Amino acid sequence: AYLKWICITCGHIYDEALGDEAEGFTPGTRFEDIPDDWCCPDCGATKEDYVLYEEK
Ligand SMILES: [Cd+2]
Repeated sequence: AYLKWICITCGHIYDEALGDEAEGFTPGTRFEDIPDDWCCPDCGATKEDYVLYEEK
Protein backbone atom coordinates (compact mmCIF):
# COMPACT_ATOMS: atom_id res chain seq x y z
CA ALA A 1 0.00 0.00 0.00
CA TYR A 2 2.23 2.86 -1.21
CA LEU A 3 1.35 6.06 0.69
CA LYS A 4 1.33 9.60 -0.76
CA TRP A 5 2.38 13.01 0.61
CA ILE A 6 1.06 16.47 -0.32
CA CYS A 7 3.32 19.53 -0.01
CA ILE A 8 1.11 21.96 1.95
CA THR A 9 3.53 24.66 0.72
CA CYS A 10 2.24 24.41 -2.88
CA GLY A 11 -0.15 21.43 -3.10
CA HIS A 12 1.93 18.75 -4.87
CA ILE A 13 1.13 15.08 -4.13
CA TYR A 14 3.88 12.44 -3.98
CA ASP A 15 3.19 8.86 -5.12
CA GLU A 16 5.50 6.34 -3.40
CA ALA A 17 4.91 4.18 -6.50
CA LEU A 18 6.11 7.01 -8.79
CA GLY A 19 8.16 9.74 -7.07
CA ASP A 20 10.51 11.94 -9.11
CA GLU A 21 11.95 10.68 -12.41
CA ALA A 22 14.78 13.22 -12.81
CA GLU A 23 16.31 12.69 -9.35
CA GLY A 24 15.91 8.89 -9.49
CA PHE A 25 12.97 8.08 -7.17
CA THR A 26 12.60 4.45 -8.32
CA PRO A 27 9.06 3.06 -8.18
CA GLY A 28 8.99 1.91 -4.54
CA THR A 29 10.51 4.66 -2.36
CA ARG A 30 8.60 5.39 0.87
CA PHE A 31 8.94 8.91 2.29
CA GLU A 32 10.23 7.22 5.47
CA ASP A 33 13.51 6.24 3.78
CA ILE A 34 13.62 9.73 2.20
CA PRO A 35 15.22 12.04 4.78
CA ASP A 36 15.40 15.82 4.25
CA ASP A 37 18.01 15.22 1.51
CA TRP A 38 15.04 15.08 -0.90
CA CYS A 39 13.20 18.32 -1.73
CA CYS A 40 10.11 19.31 -3.75
CA PRO A 41 10.36 19.09 -7.55
CA ASP A 42 8.11 22.17 -7.82
CA CYS A 43 9.37 24.30 -4.90
CA GLY A 44 12.77 23.27 -3.49
CA ALA A 45 12.24 23.15 0.29
CA THR A 46 12.89 20.49 2.95
CA LYS A 47 10.60 17.52 3.71
CA GLU A 48 8.75 19.46 6.44
CA ASP A 49 6.64 20.96 3.63
CA TYR A 50 5.30 17.49 2.74
CA VAL A 51 2.58 15.88 4.89
CA LEU A 52 0.67 12.57 4.77
CA TYR A 53 -2.56 12.63 2.72
CA GLU A 54 -5.35 10.94 4.72
CA GLU A 55 -4.59 7.73 6.65
CA LYS A 56 -2.34 9.53 9.16
CD1 LIG B 1 6.22 22.09 -2.76
